[PDB]
Amino acid sequence: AAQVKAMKQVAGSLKLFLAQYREVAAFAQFGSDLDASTKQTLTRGERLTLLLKQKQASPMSSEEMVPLIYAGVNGYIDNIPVKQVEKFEAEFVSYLHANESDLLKDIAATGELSKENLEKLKSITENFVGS
Amino acid sequence: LTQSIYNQKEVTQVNIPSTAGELGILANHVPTIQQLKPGVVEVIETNGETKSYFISGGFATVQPDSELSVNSIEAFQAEDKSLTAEAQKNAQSADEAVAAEAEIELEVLEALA
Amino acid sequence: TLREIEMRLKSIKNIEKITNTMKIVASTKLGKAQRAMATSKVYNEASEKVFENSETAVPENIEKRLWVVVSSDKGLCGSIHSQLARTVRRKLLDGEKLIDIVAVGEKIKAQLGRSNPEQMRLSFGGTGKEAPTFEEAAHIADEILALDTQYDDIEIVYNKVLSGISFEPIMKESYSAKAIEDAPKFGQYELEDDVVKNLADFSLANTIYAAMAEGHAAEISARRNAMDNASKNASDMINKYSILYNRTRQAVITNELVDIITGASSL
Amino acid sequence: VYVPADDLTDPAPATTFAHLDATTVLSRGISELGIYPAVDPLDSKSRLLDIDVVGQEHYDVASNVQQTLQAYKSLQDIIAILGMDELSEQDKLTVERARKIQRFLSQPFTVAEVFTGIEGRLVSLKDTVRSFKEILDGKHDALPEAAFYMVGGIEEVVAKAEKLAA
Amino acid sequence: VYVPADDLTDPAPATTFAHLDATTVLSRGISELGIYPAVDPLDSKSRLLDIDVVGQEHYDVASNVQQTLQAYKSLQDIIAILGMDELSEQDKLTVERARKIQRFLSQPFTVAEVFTGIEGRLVSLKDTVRSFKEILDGKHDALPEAAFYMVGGIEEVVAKAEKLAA
Repeated sequence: AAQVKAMKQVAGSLKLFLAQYREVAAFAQFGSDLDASTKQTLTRGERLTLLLKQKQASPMSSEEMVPLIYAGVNGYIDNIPVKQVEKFEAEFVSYLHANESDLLKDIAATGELSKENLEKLKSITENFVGS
Repeated sequence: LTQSIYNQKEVTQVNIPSTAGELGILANHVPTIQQLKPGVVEVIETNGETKSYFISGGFATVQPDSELSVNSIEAFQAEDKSLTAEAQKNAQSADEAVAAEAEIELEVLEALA
Repeated sequence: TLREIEMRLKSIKNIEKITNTMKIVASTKLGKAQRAMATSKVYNEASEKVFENSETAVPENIEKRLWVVVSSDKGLCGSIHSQLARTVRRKLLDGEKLIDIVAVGEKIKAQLGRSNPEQMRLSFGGTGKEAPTFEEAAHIADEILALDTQYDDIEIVYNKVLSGISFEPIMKESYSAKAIEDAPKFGQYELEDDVVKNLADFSLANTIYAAMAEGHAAEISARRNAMDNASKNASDMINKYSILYNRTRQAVITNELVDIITGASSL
Repeated sequence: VYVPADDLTDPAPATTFAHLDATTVLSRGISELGIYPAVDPLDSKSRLLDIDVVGQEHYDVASNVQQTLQAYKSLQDIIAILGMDELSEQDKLTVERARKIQRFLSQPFTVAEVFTGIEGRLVSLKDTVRSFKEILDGKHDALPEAAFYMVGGIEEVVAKAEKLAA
Repeated sequence: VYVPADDLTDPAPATTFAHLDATTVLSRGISELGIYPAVDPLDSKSRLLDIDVVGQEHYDVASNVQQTLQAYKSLQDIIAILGMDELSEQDKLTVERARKIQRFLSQPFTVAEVFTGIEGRLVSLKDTVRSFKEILDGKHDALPEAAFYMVGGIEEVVAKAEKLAA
């Protein structure tokens, strides 16, 4: 009950998506005899743990993190390789601040996400696919 | 074969493109066996249901059991070519190194359907 | 010692990570092996199972025999290449002395080349890196016909598999052109006086493909028995090396505190 | 010399080895396998294992037996995990000989008639030496490991193999 | 009871276990199976599980539940992978009864009327033993796992099945 309300629904699945992932990410490398149902958890987890990278002395606020983690649960970054995903994060948080600075303002003031603000991120997912 | 399509349950109507000419095996046919040539293969179920396959070689063993056996390398539907046009020209032009590889790869494209 | 216990633990505890993640991986291969075994068991028998009804086997004359062993070069698959060496040898002394062998794989060239080096001159390695295909069968079957004609009694040695419990040492036979033609009940066939020589080479190159599929399943279905026991024998080694680590830590805390108590209460 | 808690690094036995001309280390793990006496062949040493004392004939066998028994217990990890079938063609034959030697080393003592029932056995020095040459070589390599258990020389091995052959 | 460095030979737990008569183990993996409370049924043991204390009636049924949960745990290797069709019909029933015997372990607490809202249910001892035999002995094993999930007694299970049907 100490976690932000805008973080229990985007990271509540992230906590248990890395639970059945520690053992499937270590043995998936030696052979390509994996199933599409077992290797898919690695295709998303290899970016989620890569998303959790953070530069030194670079604290990101709460209003800039909720967008990213919501896309990781839905798996909208599985296509981008493990090389540009860190750059994907670099120019995705800068675009939404120039596109929807109002959404970044409400979450930083309310911290509450209804059913209307969740559909707002859907339109933000359709613009970086061509970049 | 690389794929497995037909069981040996019921007698059906099938044609074969043999090296002794395209033939036809129906019911209690004589155990007549000789190699087949790359060509079209027509297979039809009862009441005249139209199907088709392809063959790139193999025999067609027959035994007095009223059931035909066919083995090949390719076995797909007919529904399943600029590179082949060059591979056809590259086959026509071959040097002193054994040409045999060139002629054979065109006899499988004689069907072209 | 103490320094190497935790070092030896991390090795054995992460060996458990490998063997336990090779018991289910092989279970996926079995589904791919049977579909690659039905690739050759309902395809080749049509030119053999019904062809063995003519029964052109055992030519009465005595000539040079031929035994082609089928195996893959990948190890950690139980005792496939161990009982196969005996299977060829048990019928050798009691075949007699005349025999020739065509070894298939890297693991088999040292299994018989160290025992019978004169019984072979051609043998290629690099067979079992993945599921074998048909193109590699013609790259070895034609080479049997490239050396010399010789034998009319070619017999293939492979491993039968049933329920994946264990392997099976047998000796299958592949009829030859002279034997194929000399059949007591062959007149039922009516080949139009064409080539009867290609009938043997088509069946021989398809016995190998039928032997490199059922012996490729006895490898997977016995690899697990060498990777399942490698997990219950590693866990029986972790426990004995987890209790020992607790004993050594319990000995470090005392034998160091006693060394302090002695020095402190010396005054 | 008693050893506290199987600890040879204990200060009590460690200062005793220097005063001894020949040591005969007994092991607990060997006694759990049923090998009596539990004389560890890789820790029992002597000052009379030189060519100036017994010659080259005895020294060659003793140096060849210790090398075979070392090659088996150095690959004990692979045997206990991957199994005996995951070895080379020669390192599987050495294991076969070592298991025979390790049990042929066992010997029924004269006082061991109350714990085993087998009669007491006394084997000569030169009778023991040649018995290992007929085990290291291609001789008697068809006999199992149970033919060397509680035996005094090969002359009693074949006596058991005579019962085994029938 | 806490265990330092997961060492059961440590002087702190070992001296504590000598006075204990029973242990109740709570596993987090059992809570992931929807089992509340998350009492691990195979690791929790007791000294009063003997026929000289509870009798033959209580001992046989309690020794038959954990062996099926041990069978399910041993067959858990093929259920989560190969499925439930590669089993013997009695082994299909064993895993089935295990699903029935693992859901019936769940029980609603009386103090959870504020946090869960589900009406509490307190079950006696003799009615619990009799209930298990009516679940193990092939009786009403066609109903789904929802008729055993978080239930009390056996006269309430069948009463709940009359509400789950329609």
